[PDB]
Amino acid sequence: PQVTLWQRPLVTIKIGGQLKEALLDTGADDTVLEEMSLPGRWKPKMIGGIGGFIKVRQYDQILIEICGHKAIGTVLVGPTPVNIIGRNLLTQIGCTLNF
Amino acid sequence: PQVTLWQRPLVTIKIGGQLKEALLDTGADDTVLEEMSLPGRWKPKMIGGIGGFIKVRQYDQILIEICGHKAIGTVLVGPTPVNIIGRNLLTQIGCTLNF
Ligand SMILES: CC[C@H](C)[C@H](NC(=O)[C@H](C(C)C)[C@@H](O)[C@H](O)[C@H](CC1CCCCC1)NC(=O)[C@H](Cc1c[nH]c[nH+]1)NC(=O)COc1cccc2ccccc12)C(=O)NCc1ccccn1
Repeated sequence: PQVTLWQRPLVTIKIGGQLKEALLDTGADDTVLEEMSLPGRWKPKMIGGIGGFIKVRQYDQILIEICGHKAIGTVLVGPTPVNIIGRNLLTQIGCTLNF
Repeated sequence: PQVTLWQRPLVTIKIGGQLKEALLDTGADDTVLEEMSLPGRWKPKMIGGIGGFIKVRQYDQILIEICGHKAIGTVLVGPTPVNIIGRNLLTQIGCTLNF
């Protein structure tokens, strides 16, 4: 699709068999979702945002469906104000900015 | 232009005949520029994101040019490490996300 920015670019994602809403965020290097139990192994990690550094859990090789397009990659789980799809997954689904 | 997301979407903006680098961010409701001394009265504001909130100064009707495209609007000045172009200015130039 072609998504305009008059509103927040929120889409439906499917992960862990759950539907959630997530923001497409090109200012984000990685994908950060709110607290959820994902299957497998995780490793603690620190990330920064405009407010500072937070701690997250890192899950590798997670399948996520974004607007029905499949992505397999890293997901950080932590205290984010919103579910955000960063560049690691935007590139997998061949998302671009245009003007 | 068609900006890919393999790298951070950094472009050149011009602000009062000053060229600067800015990240094009679809996950940003507002535009945030690095600390700078703009003539004018501002209004204090607090913006949030990963990590919490920071205090910024709000200036209205600032003219910026994103890759030779004029946008005039509300800008927040705070201690960001980078200039961030948000949705408020991204819509004025025709920016869309495509996948
Ligand atoms: C900051 C702009 C804007 C004001 C704000 N938007 C956000 O904070 C977005 C969402 C959390 C909503 C946010 O992801 C945004 O895209 C920011 C932009 C970033 C600010 C730091 C400087 C570089 C650029 N990105 C992020 O916060 C992600 C989080 C992440 C994932 N992996 C690693 N980090 N950061 C990054 O990818 C890269 O970070 C950094 C890179 C280099 C230096 C840094 C120094 C300090 C801190 C961070 C640095 C907003 O709209 N907030 C209102 C709001 C919206 C929805 C919900 C609640 N509140």
